[PDB]
Amino acid sequence: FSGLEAAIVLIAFVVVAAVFSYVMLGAGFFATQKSQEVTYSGMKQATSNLILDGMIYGSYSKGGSGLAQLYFYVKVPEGGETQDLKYVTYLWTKENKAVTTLTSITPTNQQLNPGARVKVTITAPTGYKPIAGQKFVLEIKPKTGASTIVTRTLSDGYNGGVII
Amino acid sequence: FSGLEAAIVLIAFVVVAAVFSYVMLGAGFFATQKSQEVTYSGMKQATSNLILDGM
Amino acid sequence: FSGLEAAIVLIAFVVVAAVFSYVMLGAGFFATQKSQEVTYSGMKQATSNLILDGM
Repeated sequence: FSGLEAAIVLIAFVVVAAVFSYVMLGAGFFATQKSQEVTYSGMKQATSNLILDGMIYGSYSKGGSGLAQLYFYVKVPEGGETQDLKYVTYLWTKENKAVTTLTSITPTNQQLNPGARVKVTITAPTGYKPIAGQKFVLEIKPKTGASTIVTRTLSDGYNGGVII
Repeated sequence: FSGLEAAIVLIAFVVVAAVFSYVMLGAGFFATQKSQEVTYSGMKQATSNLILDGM
Repeated sequence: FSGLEAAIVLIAFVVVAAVFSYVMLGAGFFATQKSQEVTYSGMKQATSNLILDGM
């Protein structure tokens, strides 16, 4: 029995080790580099949150169907991540109707640096224009971020203007 | 079976550990340094309030 | 010295690995499935609260 053949095998033990070592490192870096991505996205998930800033105003018409335009400022926290309103979606409801997502918004295509604001203008779709005394909900859904909801009910009253 | 090859692997276990250790720390500092920023901004969000004074 | 015998052992290293692997998974699922139960009970502990209503 000669160690000459033991050498032949010793290569094989070493080689598969190096290959496993090679891949495990590659498997490992990817493990790490993946573990990093979820973390970066993880913080970005929380901090990318967008916010309704201050009162919700609206245009209203007596002879018209009701609340037509709606005005509310939307902002990003000073520590937040920048945003794209093109990808924000505004869900709308008039007095426990079904939902319809909302099409016509003035800032259709603009970005907000964190710690800035914009005047969003919603027009409710043909059937969903709320009238005095009818509550409506507006869910503001920024892409990658906590989604708000702002429910209001027009006082039965309200020829228009600020929604208290 | 020789531990000579076990060494070859032991490197690999250690190295990926050190790299993960390396990045996780970097991932971690950023986690922390991010966690700090939101806090600083968080207090700054509340305390930066401005007020109408008098009539 | 022949790797023929190394094979005989290589089985043994692999087998005890697979058995440990086998059990650790079983140990692990139970670990998880236990970790789930305490959580379910944990929320159920708080939310199962009962209240005196009115006078």
